[PDB]
Amino acid sequence: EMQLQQSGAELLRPGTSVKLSCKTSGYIFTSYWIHWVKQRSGQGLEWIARIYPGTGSTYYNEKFKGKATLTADKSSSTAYMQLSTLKSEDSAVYFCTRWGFIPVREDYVMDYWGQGTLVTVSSAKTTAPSVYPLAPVCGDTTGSSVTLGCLVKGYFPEPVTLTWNSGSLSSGVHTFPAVLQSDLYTLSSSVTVTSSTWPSQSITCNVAHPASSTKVDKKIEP
Amino acid sequence: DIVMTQSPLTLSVTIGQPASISCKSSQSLLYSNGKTYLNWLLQRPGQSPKRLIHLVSKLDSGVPDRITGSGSGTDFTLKISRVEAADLGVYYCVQGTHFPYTFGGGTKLEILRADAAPTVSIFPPSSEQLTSGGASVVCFLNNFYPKDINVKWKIDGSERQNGVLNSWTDQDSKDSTYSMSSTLTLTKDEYERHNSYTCEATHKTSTSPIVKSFNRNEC
Ligand SMILES: C[C@@H](NC(=O)CCCP(=O)(O)Oc1ccc([N+](=O)[O-])cc1)C(=O)O
Ligand SMILES: [Zn+2]
Ligand SMILES: [Zn+2]
Ligand SMILES: [Zn+2]
Ligand SMILES: [Zn+2]
Ligand SMILES: [Zn+2]
Ligand SMILES: [Zn+2]
Ligand SMILES: [Zn+2]
Repeated sequence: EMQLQQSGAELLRPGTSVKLSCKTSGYIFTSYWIHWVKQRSGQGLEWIARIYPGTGSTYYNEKFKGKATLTADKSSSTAYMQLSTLKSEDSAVYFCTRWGFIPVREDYVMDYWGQGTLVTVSSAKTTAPSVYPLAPVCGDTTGSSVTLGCLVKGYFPEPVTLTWNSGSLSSGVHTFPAVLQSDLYTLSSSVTVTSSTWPSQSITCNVAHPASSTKVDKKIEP
Repeated sequence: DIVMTQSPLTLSVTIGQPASISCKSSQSLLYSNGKTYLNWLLQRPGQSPKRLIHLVSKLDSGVPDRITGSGSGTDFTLKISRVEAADLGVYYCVQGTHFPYTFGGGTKLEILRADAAPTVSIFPPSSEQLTSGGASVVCFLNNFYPKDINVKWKIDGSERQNGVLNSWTDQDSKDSTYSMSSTLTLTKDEYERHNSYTCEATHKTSTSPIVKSFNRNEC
């Protein structure tokens, strides 16, 4: 089972630099080219560079010479991409991929991709979120089924992890994308259950914000 | 650099119907060895991109043959013979014939399903929040279709445009509907000075606005 694991989200100050990692397993690391791709604001892909770990040979897209530096550690099967002097345009999600094109066969083998690493370039301060339970009053939807909610607001930077009842409750859950306003993000999630389940059995909202080491559980009480 | 143009930007297709996406290049993609390095990738919501086709028409392993690709020179086409729910996502054509490799802008494929009316739930501020001096009124508009919807907040009869924060989910791969959250934030002081809080929506499924509100008082 071929896998590529990338490092977690990064908050970087303008003008500094970061080294992203792409740890692979399940295949002979030295025999395949590893490519790095950039994704800005949803749909908008750009090819950065490629490296053949076996020899250290790299090819760069002109736009990225000086911006990106690719390296590979054969002993740990890890590919690295260092981004230098970060600015506005560098905020994006970066993917590494064992693309699969075999130059000598002029054909391809399956492409495997990492999960992506989000890089946020900002000088705004890290702020822990405030988690608020949303119990119905009019958002009861009458009888039959009732929907509860969880409001996570005033945090920086992304991401935040929100689960219901530690992951047990996954059906009928809607988690909305965070929206930035005044240097802070707001996020919300709704859960619809039947009138019989709640209030009878408890529903709890679990929130985690790694950047600030905040972990909070809020029970939805009537 | 080679400019790759994709059309349409978005396509709405019902399950079981065919779909085709176009990709045009500013240079011929015929490489000097006689091969044409044109690939098609699919990026599903919340997933990394995945290659569906290579060399214009060759399918990658594990890709359903309902997907086919064709074209040559500067014009290429990806066709899906019969659309399934799993086809939801953004399709991209990417060329590797000229350096540097360049991508098309993407085509979003969305599942056209029957009209669905939003289920609306409104929530007053929690005690927790009021204690801190803030007050957010939340309105969830769940499982509707089409995505086109307009929400307005009205406090005691007049529209409130400031302090509103909206967010939409992408299309759900289980029922093909969309969901939206709307949060109105005020100070605790101003919240306790008003009475009626109304979340009002406009949607194709109704000739009159879809309403959800509450009156704050005491007891
Ligand atoms: C002249 C030249 N081109 C080639 O050798 C052919 C490469 C074709 P490939 O599909 O691998 O290009 C891609 C397309 C896309 C991506 N990608 O999206 O990661 C990677 C590679 C060269 O590189 O010297
Ligand atoms: Zn092939
Ligand atoms: Zn060329
Ligand atoms: Zn040439
Ligand atoms: Zn008034
Ligand atoms: Zn008045
Ligand atoms: Zn008023
Ligand atoms: Zn009044």
